[PDB]
Amino acid sequence: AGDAEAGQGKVAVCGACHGVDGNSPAPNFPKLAGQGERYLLKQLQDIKAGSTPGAPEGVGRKVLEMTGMLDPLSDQDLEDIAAYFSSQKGSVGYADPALAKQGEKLFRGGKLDQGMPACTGCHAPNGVGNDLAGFPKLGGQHAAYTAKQLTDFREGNRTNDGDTMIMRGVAAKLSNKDIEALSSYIQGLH
Ligand code: HEM
Ligand code: HEM
Repeated sequence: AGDAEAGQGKVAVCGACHGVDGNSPAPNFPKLAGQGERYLLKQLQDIKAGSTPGAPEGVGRKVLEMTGMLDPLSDQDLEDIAAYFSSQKGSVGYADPALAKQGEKLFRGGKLDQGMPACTGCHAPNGVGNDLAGFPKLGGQHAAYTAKQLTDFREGNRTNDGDTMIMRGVAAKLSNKDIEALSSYIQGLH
């Protein structure tokens, strides 16, 4: 576990994009407030591993807006940082009724005919995720960010989901409209 108190002093450079409490400004910048600590810590290592200046291809998660930013932080530092954001309360967004209806259907039922499972098993009914298992909280996240992740998983641009490649196999059955409907519904999910 991490020391949130210590962690809040190690986040200066983060605030411009993620906000001081992790409740991001720009839609393309993922909110980190109230996200699970295990998931956060995991993304911090994947990001540090993949976004390091001379990083090898396909290792970790490459985030170019964060190149070499986590390199001087130790793993304990990352723990305090994850404990810091994780303890922040998340803001909720708005789900457009126009899209929410198809998003909810896809979220709760998946696409049985495609053999695509619903999202509720791993991300919980209200999108709060499963911290102990490391399944990310999804509710209230910026739609543009969620849409991008879903697209990335599908195009194989994000690969830090393991050997089971849980999200790449799920996302592979999603259409652009699906993703748009899902990302919008999840943004108002709370
Ligand atoms: C500062 C040291 C810092 C931290 C901490 C941080 C964390 C972080 C995480 C945990 C993610 C993943 C979130 C998730 O998976 O839900 C992530 C992703 C992005 N970040 Fe970040 N981030 C820090 C700093 C910054 C700064 C200063 C910027 C903006 C210039 C930035 C931006 C982004 C972007 C963009 C992503 C998402 C990338 C994508 O998948 O499209 N980060 N951050
Ligand atoms: C259902 C169609 C579905 C959605 C929607 C969904 C989305 C989703 C997103 C957008 C992420 C990234 C979150 C972030 O960057 O903050 C993501 C990541 C993971 N998911 Fe998922 N997910 C859906 C379904 C499922 C199912 C059925 C499972 C469990 C079998 C699951 C699990 C996970 C895991 C694990 C991750 C984390 C990947 C990592 O980098 O560690 N999802 N999901």
